[PDB]
Amino acid sequence: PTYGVGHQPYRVVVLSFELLHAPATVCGPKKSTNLVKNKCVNFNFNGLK
Amino acid sequence: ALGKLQDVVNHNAQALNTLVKQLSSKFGAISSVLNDIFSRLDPPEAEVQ
Amino acid sequence: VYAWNRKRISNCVADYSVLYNLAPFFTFKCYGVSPTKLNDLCFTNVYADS
Repeated sequence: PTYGVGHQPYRVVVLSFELLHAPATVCGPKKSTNLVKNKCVNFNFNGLK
Repeated sequence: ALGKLQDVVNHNAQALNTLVKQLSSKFGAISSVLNDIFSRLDPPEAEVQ
Repeated sequence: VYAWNRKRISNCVADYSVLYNLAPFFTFKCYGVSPTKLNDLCFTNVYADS
């Protein structure tokens, strides 16, 4: 605890994502809605807009 | 016998099959889906991709 | 350094907004999709190292 910030300990945490065509398991806090079939609307299923 | 007529039909079909397949070719971008780029990227950097 | 851990998390809701209100993280360089637009994004398998 004597040097400047060039050599001080840095706790690094790296999050490696995959993002491939597979059943998603880790989504976000976004809520859901009701499914409307017979209508041209904007859909977003597991990120696929 | 009718080979010269099938030539212009197969050429127009092949021209439309190679043009529709070029949409699945990443031209140096992160992916080939426009919605995936627009959603999974910030506006300033998404323009470059 | 040579024994970096790896705790793979799966089947859970990831709210990345919690990391902002923590200690100052002035290294959040998302070499990837997006730093901000990340909550509205489903993932398949996330591997968190340390």
